Amino acid sequence: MNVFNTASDEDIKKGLASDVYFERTISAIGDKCNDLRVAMEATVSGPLDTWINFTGLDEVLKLLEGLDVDLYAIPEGTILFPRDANGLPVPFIRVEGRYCDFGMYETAILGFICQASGISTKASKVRLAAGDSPFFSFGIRRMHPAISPMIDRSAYIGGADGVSGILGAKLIDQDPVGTMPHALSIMLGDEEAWKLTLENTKNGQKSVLLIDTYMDEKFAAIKIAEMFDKVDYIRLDTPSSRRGNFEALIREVRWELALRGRSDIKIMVSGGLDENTVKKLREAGAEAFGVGTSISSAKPFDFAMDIVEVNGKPETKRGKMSGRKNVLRCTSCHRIEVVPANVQEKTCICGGSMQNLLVKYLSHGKRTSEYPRPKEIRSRSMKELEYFK
Amino acid sequence: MNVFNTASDEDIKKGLASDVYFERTISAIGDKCNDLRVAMEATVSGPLDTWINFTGLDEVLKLLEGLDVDLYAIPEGTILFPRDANGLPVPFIRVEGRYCDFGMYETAILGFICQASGISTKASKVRLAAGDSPFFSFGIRRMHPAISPMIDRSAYIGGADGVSGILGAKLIDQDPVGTMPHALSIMLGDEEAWKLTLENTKNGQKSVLLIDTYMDEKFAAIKIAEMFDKVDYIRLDTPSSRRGNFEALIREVRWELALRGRSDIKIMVSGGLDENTVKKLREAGAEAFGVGTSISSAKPFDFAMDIVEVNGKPETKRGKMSGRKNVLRCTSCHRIEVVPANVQEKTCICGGSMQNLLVKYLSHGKRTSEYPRPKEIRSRSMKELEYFK
Amino acid sequence: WKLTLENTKNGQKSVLLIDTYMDEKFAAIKIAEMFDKVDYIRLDTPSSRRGNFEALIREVRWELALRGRSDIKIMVSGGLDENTVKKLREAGAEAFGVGT
Amino acid sequence: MNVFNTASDEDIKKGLASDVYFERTISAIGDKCNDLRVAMEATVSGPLDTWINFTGLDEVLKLLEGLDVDLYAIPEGTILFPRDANGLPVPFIRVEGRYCDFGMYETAILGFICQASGISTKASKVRLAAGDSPFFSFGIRRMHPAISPMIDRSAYIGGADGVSGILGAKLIDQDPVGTMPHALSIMLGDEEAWKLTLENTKNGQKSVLLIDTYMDEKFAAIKIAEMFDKVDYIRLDTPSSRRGNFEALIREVRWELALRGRSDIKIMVSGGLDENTVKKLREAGAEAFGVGTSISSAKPFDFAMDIVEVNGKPETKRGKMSGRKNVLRCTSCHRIEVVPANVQEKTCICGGSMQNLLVKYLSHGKRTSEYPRPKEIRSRSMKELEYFK
Ligand SMILES: [Zn+2]
Ligand SMILES: [Zn+2]
Ligand SMILES: [Zn+2]
Ligand SMILES: [Zn+2]
Ligand SMILES: [Zn+2]
Ligand SMILES: [Zn+2]
Repeated sequence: MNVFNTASDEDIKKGLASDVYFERTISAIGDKCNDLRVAMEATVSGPLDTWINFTGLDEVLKLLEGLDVDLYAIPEGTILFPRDANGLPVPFIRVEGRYCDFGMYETAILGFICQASGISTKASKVRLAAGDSPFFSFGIRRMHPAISPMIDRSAYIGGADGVSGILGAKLIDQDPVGTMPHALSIMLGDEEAWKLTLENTKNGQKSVLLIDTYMDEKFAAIKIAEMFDKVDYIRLDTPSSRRGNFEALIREVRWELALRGRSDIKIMVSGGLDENTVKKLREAGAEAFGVGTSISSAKPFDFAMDIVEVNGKPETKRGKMSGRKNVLRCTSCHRIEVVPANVQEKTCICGGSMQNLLVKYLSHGKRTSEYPRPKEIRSRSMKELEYFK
Repeated sequence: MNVFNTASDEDIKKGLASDVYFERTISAIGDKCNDLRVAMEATVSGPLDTWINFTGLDEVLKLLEGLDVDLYAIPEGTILFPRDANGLPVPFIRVEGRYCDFGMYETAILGFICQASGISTKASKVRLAAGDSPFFSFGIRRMHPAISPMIDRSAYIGGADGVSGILGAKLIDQDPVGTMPHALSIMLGDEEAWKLTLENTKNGQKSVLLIDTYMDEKFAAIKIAEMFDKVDYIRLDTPSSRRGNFEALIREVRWELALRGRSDIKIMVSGGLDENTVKKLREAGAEAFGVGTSISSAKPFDFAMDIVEVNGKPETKRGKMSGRKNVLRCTSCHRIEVVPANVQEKTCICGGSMQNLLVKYLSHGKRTSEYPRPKEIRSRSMKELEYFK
Repeated sequence: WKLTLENTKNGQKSVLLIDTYMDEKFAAIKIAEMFDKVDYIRLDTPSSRRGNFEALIREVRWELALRGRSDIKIMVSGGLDENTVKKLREAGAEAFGVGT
Repeated sequence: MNVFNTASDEDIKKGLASDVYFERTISAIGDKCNDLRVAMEATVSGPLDTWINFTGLDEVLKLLEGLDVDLYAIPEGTILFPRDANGLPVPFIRVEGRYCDFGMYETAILGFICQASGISTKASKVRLAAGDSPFFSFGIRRMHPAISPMIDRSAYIGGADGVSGILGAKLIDQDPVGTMPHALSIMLGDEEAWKLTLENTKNGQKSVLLIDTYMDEKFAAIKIAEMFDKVDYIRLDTPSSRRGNFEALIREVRWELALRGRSDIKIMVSGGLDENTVKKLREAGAEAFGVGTSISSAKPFDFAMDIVEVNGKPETKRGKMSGRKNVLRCTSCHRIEVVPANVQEKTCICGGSMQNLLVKYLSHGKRTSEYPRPKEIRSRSMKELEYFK
């Protein structure tokens, strides 16, 4: 094993990152393993009072590729409610094959979609609040570094314009984002910190000065206004105990800057931000946002996975619906209706037609298509998020 | 890089799992790097209305070992409030050395203690509720598999008697825990599933039959009572929609079993359990608990890290307290009072004496002691948790 | 501040208003290492700057004691209540200005 | 000084009714006084969740007249929100001159507009609730008699049709209003009290009989109906402990009167009335209201006054906006936008144009116009109140 308390890719692929009951159960089944073919579907037990931005499927395919199983799933970036128009639980993925062949991967499969999805969904909420103002994922520091890249990836797919993590940036194929830290002003002083920042930032990227280290934001803004000229943004990461009314403070700063003819200096805010916070601060004048904890710590959706068919016959347990299923969605209004797997489409009068969403990504362990890059996926989410305001 | 969206140990050690601003800032500082020695302390900005079971330090030492820095920290498993008796923020770790030498590790350092601590703290809350009844960590499936081991480790340290993850079990040096899955009853039927379970479980471990797959828990209990004899536990993972009043259902089942002289069959419950849920169900008769999501998804504590001294002089930013500090605790009542680093201890009249808690774990990159194994750490937490009811 | 100190002699205590321009914390440090005959520091901190007045006061008090100037007492004013007074005093405030 | 605990006009004009820090501070400044010219603006720190009916300016002019200062203000009776369309604090008055010349009057200046404004604003709320039914200011008895006239003046300006105070009436140039007191019925009995009341009231004024002294309002109404004929109103000042459901009691009384063909007798109510109470009771049939305590004790708006410019240069403190300013309002929709003092007006597309509201009332201590009488001011408020329902 490795140094830190993590499971390597090798380990998760070997089925070591799972609840032991699986291998012990498969072991007990013995030769019956050769006669037990199943179909399992993942549904959200979790929060049912919100829509979801599905994410984490890419990880699932990396794990099941090579095994003799068929896999169906809703594409990443698809946004929808966990229950259909008639309150039926929506299946996001279906796996078919010999139970003993992939049963041990249930733990990891759920793990890949539960946490990631909560993150991308929360980022989409923030996306709606930020409107045409950009926001960036800044929270990987609140979670274990090992999952640093997946967090920034889902945050990006969910709507984030940029990301701060190096590996996350590499993974989404974008340049990392970053502004000067408080540490710089503490070590060299504001004036030198700002000078150094401006000198180490040339066109192709915007200038950003952190101003809350020592002074009152208002006077820091006036000082910067009459000291430099090539400053695109002023960033306020104002301490909680100093944040009596962040909105009024921002209006005050904006007025003082415009008074000296420097309304060209835009305002960026960060620190304990929410979809709620973002909306208010932007209505107050903030034009850029740094969002961390609320997104990186987003509660995971509670996905469950269970057998829905055995050797071709529909079969489940109490609290679950049997049979393999398809997920139909109206091409015009996005209404959804889950149906038995033998119903490919349904005619409607509303607008357009109802087509299957649960699509096959793996056939006998082989990919059925080239997987989309992160940019393409978030591009899809942004279109999808349109249907939700 | 690796297959999944994770950062390898190699990567986190190279400073790749971090916000880019650090390396870009260190790069900008240049030769000044040789003249900037600092001391940074991690304090909880986070939830201040609860105590905390500190955890994740082991990971921090693995990363800084080998670098020329001194490290002080509160031992893992120590339980205390984020603010002292006088409302002062408590520092959990202090790092000393050339800023440019470890500045990039801030992201990972916070990551190691934020999420882990939330998990161990939540497990301790559950520990208090479970009393003398055992509970096990079953939630790694709700989070990304890569951090599967650290979750079970912190859950164990926080009070969990057992863990389900293979790697988590290996890491704490305990046998994984596991009961038959619903899948087994769906594939082979209850009778065969139970028979197989009993046959594949011999003394050294207790027998546990999952009974909610097909029947009403009450009649499943009666049937099992008059069908087998060597059954130690009956487990109810009763579906949410079937859980009208779990407490009354459990009393009903317990009565029916005692009526047939089988009160020897103990009851275990699992599924959407909390410290609150555990308490109620145990008061109703449950003697074993499976706890997952509430613990594995525990919100991370919001730790922040900032320079508190530069080249020997106290220096911080707005919202932080300058100077290196010690954390004194009364040996008898556990009252805490943070003080300047030059105050090793203080005399008191209450009970005993006040001694420093923030102890040195690294001296010039070398360990100052042999690190405790997980069992020893949770053994410490259990004693510590005594001071909180 | 200089004018205030010069126009205040024993029989009355010295009080410096510190929230006009700086962050209360750094105003406190500056005053600590600039004057000596200062009995009180007064914070009439603006509403929009008052995120957590209690924590701000503890922070200021710590920084002053760190430089051996815990002799400087703290006075607060602005939107105070019986409720506010109690909390702030438990946080270290030793004098209060109560109006509205 | 005088007998009662009050400051005479002489005293307030001498700067004796103020916080001593002003004179002691001005004294300390010495000759610097000759080189310190400033501009101070009064803004509402106070309630920001309600509009305001500005009042008390007349008092301010009486005090500053004769001093070498310029004064700008929003006219009395203007109704608007304390923050503009963009959340900027609105200045209601601006004073220009040598600081030491008027600095001591800050206490009195705020005093004149804080309490008066709360009173006129509350009266306007009542005005909206009373609709086309008249209401009168009856509460000077709840406040110190010395400020008896200003209270009735602001209540009138805010919407009151009449006032009970002698000096208040004289000041607004209206006849005081008054009905027989309970004392009269207690001393002479209801019958004699009513007879005396009717005999001492001739056309030019309406007859009003107080009926709740001894009987149940319902039977008092029947008795009066069949005893007198020239009775215009019946007044119910019903005791709190007897007021189970004032609305139903009023309907009951109104029915009984109409049954005997005396629906000509109108109903007036008084006692613990609010904008809320007035509305309900009028919907129940009350056509006249006596309103005291809720208006006379109206909480004062929290106005603050601070330097916004020094020797021609914009300059303020944290939490305030620097520079002299104008208050522009759309002539058609009343939208408001505060701007720098060098922006007299702004073009808009909505409706009409945006013109300055903050007008000069004093130039070098001389009035720039003849001040409006109370009737003219409330006439303005009533038009202004139209924009608020
Ligand atoms: Zn359709
Ligand atoms: Zn449709
Ligand atoms: Zn002690
Ligand atoms: Zn003690
Ligand atoms: Zn207009
Ligand atoms: Zn308009």
